Amino acid sequence: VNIGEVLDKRYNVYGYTGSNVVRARDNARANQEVAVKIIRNNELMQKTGLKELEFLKKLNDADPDDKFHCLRLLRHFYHKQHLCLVFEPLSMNLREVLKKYGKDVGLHIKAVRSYSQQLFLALKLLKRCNILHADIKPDNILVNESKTILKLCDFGSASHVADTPYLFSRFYRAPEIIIGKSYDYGIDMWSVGCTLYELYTGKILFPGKTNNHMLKLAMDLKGKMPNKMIRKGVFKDQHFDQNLNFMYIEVREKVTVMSTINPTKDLLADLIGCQRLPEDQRKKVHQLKDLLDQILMLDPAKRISINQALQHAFIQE
Amino acid sequence: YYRVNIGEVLDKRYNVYGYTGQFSNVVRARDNARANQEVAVKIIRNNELMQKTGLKELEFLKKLNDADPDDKFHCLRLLRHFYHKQHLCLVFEPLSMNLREVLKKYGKDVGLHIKAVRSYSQQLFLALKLLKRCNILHADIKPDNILVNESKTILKLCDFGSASHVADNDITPYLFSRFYRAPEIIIGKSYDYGIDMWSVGCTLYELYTGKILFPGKTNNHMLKLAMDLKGKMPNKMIRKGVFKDQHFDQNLNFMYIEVEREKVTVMSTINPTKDLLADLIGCQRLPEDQRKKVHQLKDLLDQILMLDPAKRISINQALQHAFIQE
Amino acid sequence: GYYRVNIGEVLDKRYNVYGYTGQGSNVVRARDNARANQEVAVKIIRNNELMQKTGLKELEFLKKLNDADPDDKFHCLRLLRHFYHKQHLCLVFEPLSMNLREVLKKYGKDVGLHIKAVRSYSQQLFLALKLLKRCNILHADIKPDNILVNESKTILKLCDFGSASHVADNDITPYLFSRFYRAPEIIIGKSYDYGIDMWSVGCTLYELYTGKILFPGKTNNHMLKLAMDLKGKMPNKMIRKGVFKDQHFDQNLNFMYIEVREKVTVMSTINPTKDLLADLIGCQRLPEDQRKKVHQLKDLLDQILMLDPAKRISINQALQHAFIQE
Amino acid sequence: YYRVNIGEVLDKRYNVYGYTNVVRARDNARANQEVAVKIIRNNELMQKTGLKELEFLKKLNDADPDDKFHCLRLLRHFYHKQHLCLVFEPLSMNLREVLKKYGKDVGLHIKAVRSYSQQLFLALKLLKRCNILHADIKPDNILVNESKTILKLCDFGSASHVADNDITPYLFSRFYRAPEIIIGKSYDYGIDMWSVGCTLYELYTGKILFPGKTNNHMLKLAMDLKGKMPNKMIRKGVFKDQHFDQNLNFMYIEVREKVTVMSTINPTKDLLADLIGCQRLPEDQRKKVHQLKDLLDQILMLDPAKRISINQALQHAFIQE
Ligand SMILES: NC(=O)c1cc2c(-c3ccc(C(=O)NCc4cccc(N)c4)s3)cccc2s1
Ligand SMILES: NC(=O)c1cc2c(-c3ccc(C(=O)NCc4cccc(N)c4)s3)cccc2s1
Ligand SMILES: NC(=O)c1cc2c(-c3ccc(C(=O)NCc4cccc(N)c4)s3)cccc2s1
Ligand SMILES: NC(=O)c1cc2c(-c3ccc(C(=O)NCc4cccc(N)c4)s3)cccc2s1
Repeated sequence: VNIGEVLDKRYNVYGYTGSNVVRARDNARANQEVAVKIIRNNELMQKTGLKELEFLKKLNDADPDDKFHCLRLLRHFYHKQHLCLVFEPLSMNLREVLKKYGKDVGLHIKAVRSYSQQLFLALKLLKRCNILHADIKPDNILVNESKTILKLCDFGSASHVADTPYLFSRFYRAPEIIIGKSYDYGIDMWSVGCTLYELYTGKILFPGKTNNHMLKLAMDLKGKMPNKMIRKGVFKDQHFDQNLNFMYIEVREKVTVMSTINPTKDLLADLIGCQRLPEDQRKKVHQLKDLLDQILMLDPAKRISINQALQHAFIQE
Repeated sequence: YYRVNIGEVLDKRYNVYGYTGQFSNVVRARDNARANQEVAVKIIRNNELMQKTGLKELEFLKKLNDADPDDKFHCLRLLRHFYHKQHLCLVFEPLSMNLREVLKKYGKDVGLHIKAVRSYSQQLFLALKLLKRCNILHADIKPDNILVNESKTILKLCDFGSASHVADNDITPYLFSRFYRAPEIIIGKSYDYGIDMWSVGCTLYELYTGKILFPGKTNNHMLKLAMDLKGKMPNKMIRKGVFKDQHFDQNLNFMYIEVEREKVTVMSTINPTKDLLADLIGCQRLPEDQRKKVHQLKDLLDQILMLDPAKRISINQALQHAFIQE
Repeated sequence: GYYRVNIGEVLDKRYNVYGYTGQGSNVVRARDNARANQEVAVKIIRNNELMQKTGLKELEFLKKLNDADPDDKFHCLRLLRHFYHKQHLCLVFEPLSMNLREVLKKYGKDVGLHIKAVRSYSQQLFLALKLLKRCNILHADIKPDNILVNESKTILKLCDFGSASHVADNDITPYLFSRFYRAPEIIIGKSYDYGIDMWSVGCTLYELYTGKILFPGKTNNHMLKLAMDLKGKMPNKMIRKGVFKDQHFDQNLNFMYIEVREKVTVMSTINPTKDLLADLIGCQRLPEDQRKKVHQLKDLLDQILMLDPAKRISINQALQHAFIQE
Repeated sequence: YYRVNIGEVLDKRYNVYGYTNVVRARDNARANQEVAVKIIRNNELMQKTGLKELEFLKKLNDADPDDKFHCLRLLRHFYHKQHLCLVFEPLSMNLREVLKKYGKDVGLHIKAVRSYSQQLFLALKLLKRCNILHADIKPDNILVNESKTILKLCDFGSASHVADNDITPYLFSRFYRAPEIIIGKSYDYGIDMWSVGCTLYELYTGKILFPGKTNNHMLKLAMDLKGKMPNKMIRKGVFKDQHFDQNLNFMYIEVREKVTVMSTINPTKDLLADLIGCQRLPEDQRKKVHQLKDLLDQILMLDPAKRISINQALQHAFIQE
């Protein structure tokens, strides 16, 4: 991976981004900017490249007009036993935007409104194509030079609907994944909810040190997981006893058995954060609170649908 | 299971007005036939196993209740029973909450006053005494199966669904509640009233600290955690267990099994590392009277949590212990 | 078999006996040189068979009441610890050195206390009734002599748990305790409960305000007549439940007033003639605020001194009474 | 009935200090926080009405845990001598009393009516989310807080699941009765929209919109506003023969019954004139009254299917401008 080098007898590499992603000009297209993702030659990462290629192709093929905010794969090739995915050029990820523009205290509610709509449109396309992303978070969301259009990236995470709790990013992990319940598109809707709170506050919604702490924090917001849901979980015994008490595990392990968790998480107070806002922004923050309340239902089946999300006051009013 | 409705009348006299517990459903009712006096009603699940378990509970509560007519030995009072739509219904004295709820509401997840624990320990040892006098093993003593009055001053041992005659010796190592399970049950040794003494030991630590004493993921881990306190189980004890081969090798080394890929570490000894006094005291800076009682709780736990049931403090010795007497 | 106490003598290699308090068992004042010469009271129990058992019961009741109230909010004497000295049980108490009998002398000058002080003492005694009931204990001998006060006389503590029983013991005969404070259900031999302690407190509250015994009956029969001079004839349903009903009432449930050479007057009724208000006020003339409280004391005594225990104000209704609350 | 006395304590915590059978009480177990205790009459019918009220309020309260959709909060319940007692948030008075004391029998400020309208539509949105018909919405069953800024829908003794179809045409309050209930047509959330329509007019004018002496007269008064009920709607009515002939003429029954058979009813009810009244109003408020009238026009369509939706009502110029 060296600057000045040429890939596929056309891509002149002039920059790093941060597997490896480089910025290059296509000599065969009047030196138009591309991004090239070079995937490691090792056994696991190659088969993950094969999958990411197939998922992008299927999502690109299912959105020809590019209205549903997934990363555009231009083409692929091989350079010295290494798979290379050529992509539309893009500035940076929302993790970088939160640093530089958010200054670690989050973005303007207008920006979150716009980002919310685009991410909801991304879920719609993922559902249509029977795809779970499973690793949605600011780091896997790219933006253009002007920072107004986001594309969801990194589908090396991705799976078909029909297909474990340590696989992706703990903070954005849905409770049904943690307890080992059968899961659908709701896990991506959950991860989006976590992301929206983080885009406005700059902070992790559920900063749990373990899957156990994750369930505790989700229940600090919504109270104890419903018995009907706990029971459908293959890993219920790791978190709940035979009486369906929660086992709060602190790490040598100390365990506290709880009959109930009192809801204590004040989502509105954490979103506002003593800002003293004008009336128009205050209303949009209250509407984000309501949207989050509807997204972060512990039972997937009770979560706001993608269409109800796109129609939500926060995005529409 | 029976989904009972507010205002429904049971046995032509019990006006159901509330719910208490969702294993079995306990409802709050008023006795139309007895001045609207508060009762609790346990509706037993209708299957063959659960109704047989219910009739066993009925028998054991009657023996304990008849052996303690003046109600001094802290077992739940069964008033009477009836049948409603093929469900056995146990009518009980009106108790509101269990010590699990007390530990949440008044413990705030970090335990109760050492003096409250002292009084509760005395009350539980009196229940152990009644159980032994009637040749009964409870086999599932834990905060969830201990009820209290509204003031939380008096506790009643409840749920005789897991109970047996001392001689039934039919407790297999996967019955009941792992965290309160005595080492003799886990290795498949012959066992007695000692298993109830062990479970009370585990309960007392939890009442003071708010935390499980032995939070083992498995029976194997439960043995490890007990031996982290007392050192390796005695050879004479291992040899008497029909399940020794699941936990120990032919040399009587312990097999520490970490789980679905098993890792095994074979151990000649377990170094006593578990420090009960440091765990009980915790961060707290206590007045001298409380600090003394904690030290005495620790000595009592040391005498309760002997891995060999034959070496374990008796009920009478427990009641005569400095924690209880002084 | 009393114990010959000596000033300067040392008990349990730590208690410097410096003064006497009461002896009729022996209470002494001492300093604890093992704990900064801090003041304690030591009750030394008579070494005979009756008082040995009585001292052990007292010991058990104090531990239970003390345990049920760890922050000392419900006004019972604090037992610090106990020990044996020449085979005499010794109870070590927080250093109170005055009872309400002495306060009625020194500060009441035999004509009773300020109504505002009675109101405070009433709330404090109702809190002691609450703790006794929560622990299912009957004191059975509540009166000024068995109520201790701190040096400033702001705080009272119920003491002497030697007459005390479990609610179920049903063993209190009609000659056992202090005749003036003895409830009618005890006298007629009816089944009794916490009601008896509520009755004694009512008798005490009157005496705290007037300095005078409410019912100075020479006998159990005189006690019932004086009670009925306030409330009228005991209800029939109550007379019939009395094992000793034939000692006080004829087959027609007329009252037999025994004047003692025994003289007997058979009465179909008793006219309420006791004027509680007039006796509380008692030709005094008080500022308005005090006058209002005395009327409220009167209304509370009316609700406490119901002859049927099942009609008497509860402890919770007493604490919510206008006398306590307003 | 149970004659409850001042100073009495219910469930060993509720000190009854006042009348409103609904009573005012302080909860001795919750720092003397105020509550209202409804003591349900002790017979067969009222016990089941009370139990239905308990059930409908649990569901409604649980569906709206942040209390945004303006139904009465049921805190808990208990039995006192076999009377079901419902413990509610401690609300001041009903809109009937507000119309007397603050309205002076001639209605409320159009600003108040606008606020109240939005609050009632939010109550309709929740009732519909929970598949519940109130079936008795009127000023007497709407409560207000001490400042009269917040209304709550109360009295769910009349209520039913949308599917029940058990509401006969002599149930509930005649003046607020929807035409579909009167002709015995299958009905839905539309009957509560109708009752709100009727309430809004009464809240602004102080007067009953349709003060009909009988069900027949209620239909006549409604058709005085909108003309004869559509033929397709009449035919679907189980009781159509009590009010219309085989020719679908309306039979106007006047009471010694006399009957006038009418081919049509000419719309004569001037809703704008009635709302305006004697008043000369600032352009400010004249516009809000014109918008209320338009809103009332869209609510009071005789055909339930042609009525404004709850979302259309909330997004209506009357509320949003
Ligand atoms: N993952 C993927 O599949 C893809 C990522 C990209 C990108 C990236 C933009 C920012 C990236 C990043 O790692 N920033 C974090 C960061 C952190 C600290 C410093 C700097 N310079 C950057 S990666 C651009 C175009 C196509 C793709 S496909
Ligand atoms: N098992 C038995 O045999 C019996 C239990 C009872 C009880 C109970 C008191 C609290 C209970 C409980 O499940 N609390 C835990 C809990 C957990 C979570 C929520 C809530 N509300 C309560 S069950 C009361 C009266 C008689 C019996 S007999
Ligand atoms: N009864 C008991 O169990 C206890 C009594 C006490 C006391 C007493 C305070 C004054 C007493 C007394 O007899 N005063 C009356 C009196 C009468 C005549 C003269 C003098 N000096 C005093 S006894 C103090 C501390 C602990 C206990 S335990
Ligand atoms: N029905 C129900 O379910 C409920 C009614 C209420 C109320 C009431 C407020 C005023 C009422 C009333 O009858 N007003 C008429 C009026 C007018 C003039 C004088 C007096 N005393 C009364 S009833 C308050 C709190 C909870 C509930 S639940």
